[PDB]
Amino acid sequence: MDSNFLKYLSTAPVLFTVWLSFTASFIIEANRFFPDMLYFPM
Amino acid sequence: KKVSITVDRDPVATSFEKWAQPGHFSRTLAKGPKTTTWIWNLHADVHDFDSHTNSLEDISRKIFSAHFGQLSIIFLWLSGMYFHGARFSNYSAWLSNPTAVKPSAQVVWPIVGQEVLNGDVGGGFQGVQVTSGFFQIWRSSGITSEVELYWCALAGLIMSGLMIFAGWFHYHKAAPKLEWFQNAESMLNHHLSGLLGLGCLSWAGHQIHVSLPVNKLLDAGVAPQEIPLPHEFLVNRDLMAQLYPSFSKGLVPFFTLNWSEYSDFLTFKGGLNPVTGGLWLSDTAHHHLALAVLFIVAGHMYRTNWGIGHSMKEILEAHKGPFTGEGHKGLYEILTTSWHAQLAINLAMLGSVSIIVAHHMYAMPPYPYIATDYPTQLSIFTHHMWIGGFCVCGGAAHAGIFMVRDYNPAQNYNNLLDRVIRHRDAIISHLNWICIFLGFHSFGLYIHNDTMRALGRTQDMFSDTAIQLKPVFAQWVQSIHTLAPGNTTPNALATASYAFGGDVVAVGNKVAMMPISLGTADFMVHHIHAFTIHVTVLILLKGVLFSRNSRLIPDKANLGFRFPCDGPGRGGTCQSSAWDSVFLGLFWMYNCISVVIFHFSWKMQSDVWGTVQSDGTVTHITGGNFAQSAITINGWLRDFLWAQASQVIQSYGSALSAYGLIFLGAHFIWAFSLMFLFSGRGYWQELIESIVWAHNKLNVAPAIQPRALSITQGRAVGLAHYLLGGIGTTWAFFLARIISVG
Amino acid sequence: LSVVAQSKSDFEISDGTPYTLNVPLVGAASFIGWVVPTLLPSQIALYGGKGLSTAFFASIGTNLAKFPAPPGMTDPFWLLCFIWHSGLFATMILGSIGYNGYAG
Amino acid sequence: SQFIKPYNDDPFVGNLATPVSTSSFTKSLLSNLPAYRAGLSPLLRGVEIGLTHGYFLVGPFYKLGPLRNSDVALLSGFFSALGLIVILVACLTIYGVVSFEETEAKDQLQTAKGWRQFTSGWLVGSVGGASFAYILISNIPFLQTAGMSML
Amino acid sequence: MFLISWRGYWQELIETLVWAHERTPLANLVRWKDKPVALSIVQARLVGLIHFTAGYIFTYAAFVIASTTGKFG
Amino acid sequence: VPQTVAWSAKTGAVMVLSNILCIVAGRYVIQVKSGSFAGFGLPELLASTSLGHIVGSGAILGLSYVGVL
Amino acid sequence: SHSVKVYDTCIGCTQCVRACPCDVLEMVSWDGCKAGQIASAPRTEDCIGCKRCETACPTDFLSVRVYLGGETTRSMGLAY
Amino acid sequence: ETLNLQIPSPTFEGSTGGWLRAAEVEEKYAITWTSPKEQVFEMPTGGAAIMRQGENLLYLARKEQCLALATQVKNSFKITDYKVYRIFPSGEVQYLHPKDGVFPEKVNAGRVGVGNVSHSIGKNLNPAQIKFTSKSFNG
Ligand code: CLA
Ligand code: CLA
Ligand code: CLA
Ligand code: CLA
Ligand code: CLA
Ligand SMILES: CC1=CCCC(C)(C)[C@H]1/C=C/C(C)=C/C=C/C(C)=C/C=C/C=C(C)/C=C/C=C(C)/C=C/C1=C(C)CCCC1(C)C
Ligand SMILES: CC1=C(C/C=C(\C)CCC[C@H](C)CCC[C@H](C)CCCC(C)C)C(=O)c2ccccc2C1=O
Ligand SMILES: CC1=C(C/C=C(\C)CCC[C@H](C)CCC[C@H](C)CCCC(C)C)C(=O)c2ccccc2C1=O
Ligand code: SF4
Repeated sequence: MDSNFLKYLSTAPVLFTVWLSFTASFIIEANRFFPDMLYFPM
Repeated sequence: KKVSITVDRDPVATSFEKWAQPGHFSRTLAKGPKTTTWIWNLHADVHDFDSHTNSLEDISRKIFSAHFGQLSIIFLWLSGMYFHGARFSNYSAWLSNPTAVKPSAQVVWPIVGQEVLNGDVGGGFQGVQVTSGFFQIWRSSGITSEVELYWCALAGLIMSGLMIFAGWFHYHKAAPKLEWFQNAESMLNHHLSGLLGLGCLSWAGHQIHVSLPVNKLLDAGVAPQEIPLPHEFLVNRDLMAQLYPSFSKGLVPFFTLNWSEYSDFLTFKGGLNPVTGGLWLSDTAHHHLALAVLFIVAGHMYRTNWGIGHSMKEILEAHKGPFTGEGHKGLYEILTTSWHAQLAINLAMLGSVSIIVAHHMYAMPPYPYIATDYPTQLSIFTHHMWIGGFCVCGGAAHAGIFMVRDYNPAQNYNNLLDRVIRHRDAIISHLNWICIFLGFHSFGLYIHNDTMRALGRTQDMFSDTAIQLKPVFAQWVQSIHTLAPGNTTPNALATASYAFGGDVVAVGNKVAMMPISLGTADFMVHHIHAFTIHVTVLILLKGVLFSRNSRLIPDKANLGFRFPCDGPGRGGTCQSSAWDSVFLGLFWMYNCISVVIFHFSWKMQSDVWGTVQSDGTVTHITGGNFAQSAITINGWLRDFLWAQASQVIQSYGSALSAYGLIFLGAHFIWAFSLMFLFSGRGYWQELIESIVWAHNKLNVAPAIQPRALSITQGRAVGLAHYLLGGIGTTWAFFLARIISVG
Repeated sequence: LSVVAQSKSDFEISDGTPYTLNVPLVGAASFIGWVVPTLLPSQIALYGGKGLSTAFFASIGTNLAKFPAPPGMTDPFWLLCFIWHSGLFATMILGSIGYNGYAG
Repeated sequence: SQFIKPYNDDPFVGNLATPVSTSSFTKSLLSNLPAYRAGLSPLLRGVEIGLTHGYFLVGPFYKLGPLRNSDVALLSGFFSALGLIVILVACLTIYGVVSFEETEAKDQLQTAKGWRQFTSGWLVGSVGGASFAYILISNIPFLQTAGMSML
Repeated sequence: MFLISWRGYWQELIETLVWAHERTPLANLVRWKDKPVALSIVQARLVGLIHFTAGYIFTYAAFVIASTTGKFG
Repeated sequence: VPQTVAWSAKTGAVMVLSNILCIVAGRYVIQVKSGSFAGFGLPELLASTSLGHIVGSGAILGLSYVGVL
Repeated sequence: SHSVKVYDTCIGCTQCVRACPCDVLEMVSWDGCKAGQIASAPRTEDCIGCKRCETACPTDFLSVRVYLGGETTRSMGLAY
Repeated sequence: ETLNLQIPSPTFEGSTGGWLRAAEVEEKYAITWTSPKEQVFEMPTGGAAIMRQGENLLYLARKEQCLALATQVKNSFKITDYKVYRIFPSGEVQYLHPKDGVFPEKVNAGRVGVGNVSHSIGKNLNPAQIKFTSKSFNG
């Protein structure tokens, strides 16, 4: 892949959007498979 | 042949290199950030092409390709509306039963309990009720199935790809030269004749050959899948003749000028279709055909390459009299060399047209079954009033940018601009006086009524029962429009709109339209409107007229369009720029449009919308309380805001709980905006100093030194969050209220 | 009639510019040039078989007979009066422009 | 021909010579108003301005005041006009006290004695015009209504 | 109004009003002793704060007294 | 509905008249181009005949409206 | 009037004098700096308090300091 | 040296932005300059005027208006032959700018430094030491 396009994907708004979309996505998946976790189960 | 196509081939190379260099477009930003202000400075000036480049040719090329990019976004958006109608909607159920099924084209995923938003809209469907009126558009088009909606979504996707390709091609491969863009006569000839006239003509052909037969069959009561496909209307003329017998004669009556043969499908009925509560589609077909001829004729006015036509410069330069000096001389040169002057005009016109669209669509409801879908009627009025107000304020923003930047006095000696600037004190002092007079004599009537009603003196009020302010001119104009069918429009059968007077139109036991009577409350709120429009003009006009210089700052043009102040001297010159009058005038636009949409909402619920019952009497939504309660401020507070906020604040646990949450969220954002509006930058920079100290202590200070936002950006952030919160609160309140009760 | 067509008065449209308002000729010519086409009859309920000038003059006389009482909201007087004076003011404006400016 | 020129031949003063500002009709009206008319003492200027203002003041108070539907409507309207007159004369007097130094000149409005004369005349004429309006409305039933006695 | 809109706008309005008073006949006979200027930056902050605070106090006092009186509980 | 008529030679007459009228009148009024044999070309002919079908269509429809036909 | 001071950190760049809209500042001779000249404020009765001089100055904390004081017709920038 | 009052003014059509009653009762400012051409400029108070070839003269209400025009002419038309005067209602004319024949940004002998403080700005006195004392905070 082109190094200037990879340097564009390393810019702050792209990495910020990708990282928090990934973060949002595994919170969504964790609350899909394990919903309503009001407490640490113990 | 001085109108010719001229193109530079391969101007700009298609490279990813400048993507990796944020700020490449300006000399200041291209050397990289040293403070966080650079980041904000990067986004603020990016589409300001004439601040980066000196040449009008490169500016014009960037604008043309950015317009293709905008068209690509609009086509993708339309494609998604059609795809969501095809795939995630109850459109087919709505076609079978319109007056019972509620339109819904948005379905949510089940994640955190949010699937409560998939409410029971009807037709064996669960989803979010949609209020954009797409279903009524599609039924007017004659869609009748989800398959045709899939083909429309694909057509939108193909157009979106073609526009993004064309923007790339016309910037990087084939960019026109400046002399191509500076063809105002050619562009107007093609945009009147070609864009508007052919567009109207082609739509008229669709209405005559597709919309009119499908909708006649639908309103007769034929089931949607029992209706013939639209091309069998095109080929078999016999079935089309069975619906409208004039088609048995074909195009011989058109060419021989025996046009009254076509009166089956080219009517001038007026009024509404009783079955659907919408405009007669035979009227809309005749309307579009008439417009097409007028627009195509209009397109032959200007001179391009053969000697026939007008010179626009000669028309402008000939209109000058004894009051106005050199007249309109020099305006052609302005409007073909300044993009901002053109954007100022076109934004004022687009905003005005959007406000006209808002008025004309509730009063003469054009689509079948849109008049009795009250959430859609309220939604499309409120939406087009907000688009109109925003675009009107952007016309004054770019008039200010023209005056500061593109205006040159040498070419504007003693013409109309020079003369306006040379008596701007007389203009602003007379406008200021009008705004004071009209605020006293409009809002002071409300304050007089609150005081008298509170004091027990109801005979001393401005009301129908007491002292009467009667809107005699508007009542008289309503009389004229009710008398017009058969009198001053003799071939009309019904009035243009039943709002002026006449019958009550009922569809599915709900009122489509009925006369909107005017009383003392209507006089008062109309002068409230005149007052809020006048002062908004004063703030924007004062900003445009004093953008270059004042008695306060004699060299305001050297500071620019957007500067925060010129120091604390001369008593203090905070917010002296033209930008700061756009900033202050968007608040007054917000005030004006909020009272307009509140007036519309309360008046339609109180006096127009409702359910027809036995004996022909109509029970309105709020039972006719507008007349005696819109005359005090306490009436608006209690009987409009408090009474109708019941549905938004009781919405939790229902499908309208999303509106309940957005009501609070927008109330929050609005309050949060006042942190930015009431504060000053210097406090926040000194607070940031102590926070920087705590980062310095742990050796974690950033290399991009944090700054408080600029004075101008602090104002812009405050205004943006103010507009978002105020409009969002109204949006949530209006939508939860009218979905529950209408 | 602040100044007639003849060079007789000293009325200055402004501080130092004398300008002959041709109030007799413009008022007379605009009146006749608006009233004479407006004689065109029309079998419309507003006109009643007359022209706009003649139906208007008839509605002046009818309402003057009931002198204290004003014409009602639905009375044709107001619509006749509006259109008549609208086209009359427009013909005075255009006539003043044509006569004062082109002078021939 | 052009109708807008520099004010009094001066291109750099903050005014323009427009038809509303400086036509013959405007100059005739301005030159003949009592404030600007030649040959009038300040007291007579006060009398004519006062008679005019006092006469029209009676009407809004009488027709639209709190006691308008009572039979004392004209009495209350006159007395309300009188109250406004007394407050305005207090305003004129304090303006004269704080705006003009004491000099012998008395035939100009903008002198201390000339202002005191104008205030004396304005009070007398104002009460006189209000009294005249009271007499006319008291006796003529046309004025008591808006002309509504004819219908 | 005092907290969102600032001085430079109002000083330019007041200069158009000063011009209008000086040019209007029958009104230019009356003259100010003090030149009309816009409020100062600090003064406007204080005026907006006083209006804000007074509105806060009067609104809450009306609510807390009337709601308790009307309900009696 | 205003009454229009099927095509007859009178309709042809109105069209021809308006067309010739617009040729001659346009020939004088047009400001950029042997009374008709100097500088008369195809765009002038096509423009005068386009205004001729506009004036003629308006004249035919109006004379059909009022009863002259 | 406003009171304008020049402190001896002035490098003689003349930027304040060129930036002043009301001709308050001028350059006088002084051996303290490399440029051989320092700003001076002889005409502070004409100072409107704009502080454009302070914006123009490049020393770390400003060599020229304007102290807003009593207001006059001149310092209020009033053309009326 | 003194203002020759008879100098013709630039052609101008008038405006509402010019001077008011305070100019004829408090002070007025004048600016004169030499132009090589008959050319259009922008007035500080409004629209456009045309400067006459030779010597021009204006009257403005503020000194800053005279200096704003002076900077505009110097950058736009390369004219530095401008003299700014203050004129009082007694008729007395006060030459103002450039004050000693030399522009302020160029050094001149016989200029005495006013406002100069012998220490840096951080060496000033705290307010408490000079409270109820007439002594100045500048050391
Ligand atoms: C243009 C307007 C538009 C809008 C507002 C929506 C909105 C929606 N669509 Mg629809 N849709 C549209 C057009 C639109 N659509 C079109 C044109 C098509 C045809 C292809 C579809 C086809 C479609 C289907 C088939 C479905 C939806 C669905 C949805 C919903 C959820 C979407 C979601 O969360 O996926 C999120 C999906 C992701 C993959 C997340 C991506 C997030 C990334 C990180 C965004 C980043 C952008 C990027 C960084 C930009 C920079 C580029 C880069 C080089 C730096 C939502 C209501 C769903 C629905 O309605 O379910 C009931 C659904 O299943 N849409
Ligand atoms: C008949 C000729 C014609 C037509 C239809 C248009 C149409 C348009 N021009 Mg114009 N233009 C023309 C000639 C024409 N131009 C000429 C001769 C010049 C040179 C003087 C220009 C110079 C010009 C500039 C400089 C700009 C435009 C822009 C635009 C767009 C305006 C935004 C809008 O409403 O789009 C939305 C409406 C639509 C209807 C979208 C339609 C998309 C296609 C292109 C329409 C035509 C398709 C084709 C003819 C139809 C085939 C029909 C077939 C199926 C039977 C619009 C597509 C602006 C723009 O947005 O640029 C992209 C712009 O900045 N034009
Ligand atoms: C056809 C419309 C049109 C066009 C082409 C332009 C084009 C331009 N304008 Mg104009 N303008 C318009 C409409 C338009 N404007 C309208 C409607 C207004 C009234 C509000 C203005 C007001 C205006 C001002 C006051 C200014 C401009 C400026 C500019 C220029 C710079 C643009 C830029 O870099 O912004 C970059 C774009 C952004 C930073 C986008 C952020 C804007 C908002 C906050 C985001 C949108 C929020 C979103 C819709 C909702 C969020 C949802 C929420 C719930 C999360 C450019 C010439 C500026 C200039 O200096 O030009 C010389 C300038 O100061 N314009
Ligand atoms: C409730 C809040 C409020 C109120 C009353 C006002 C009032 C006013 N604004 Mg402000 N403004 C506001 C909020 C408000 N604004 C906000 C939030 C902004 C932020 C962006 C602005 C920004 C702004 C600008 C930028 C402009 C105004 C202008 C105006 C004036 C309009 C002219 C007018 O109506 O005069 C009539 C006065 C009123 C209607 C006020 C109410 C008076 C009523 C009738 C009662 C009077 C009682 C009486 C005097 C009592 C006497 C006795 C008592 C002393 C004891 C007026 C002074 C404009 C202006 O000055 O142009 C003329 C203008 O340009 N305002
Ligand atoms: C309503 C009546 C009317 C109309 C339409 C005209 C129109 C015209 N006159 Mg005439 N004129 C009139 C009354 C009128 N005049 C009267 C009453 C007098 C005597 C006092 C004159 C004396 C006069 C002289 C002495 C001369 C003219 C000339 C002209 C021509 C150009 C100058 C001008 O006035 O621009 C008007 C421009 C236009 C009408 C075309 C612009 C198109 C727009 C759409 C204007 C529409 C305005 C308005 C809405 C139309 C109202 C019509 C009706 C309903 C009242 C123009 C054809 C001059 C000329 O060219 O000689 C032949 C000339 O020398 N006129
Ligand atoms: C109409 C018109 C048409 C065209 C447009 C227009 C110009 C704008 C408009 C004009 C409108 C306007 C503004 C019209 C304005 C009209 C006005 C204000 C007329 C005022 C009249 C005052 C009178 C008669 C006072 C009389 C006092 C007397 C006799 C003294 C009596 C007393 C004295 C001292 C002596 C002792 C006895 C008593 C009784 C005590
Ligand atoms: C809070 C505040 C600040 C400080 C605000 C700052 C420094 C903003 C920093 C917030 C973070 C760093 C970014 C905000 C991102 C949010 C999550 C929302 C982003 C919105 C889009 C821009 C992405 C000012 O600088 C200021 C200046 C003038 C008047 C009022 C104020 C003011 O009120
Ligand atoms: C409206 C407004 C003005 C104009 C306001 C003015 C000129 C005040 C004039 C009000 C009248 C003239 C007097 C006010 C009288 C009050 C009712 C109280 C009088 C004094 C009592 C305390 C006794 C500013 O000057 C201003 C300046 C800086 C930031 C914001 C603003 C601002 O918002
Ligand atoms: S306050 Fe902020 S804006 Fe007003 S002057 Fe001082 S700095 Fe400029």
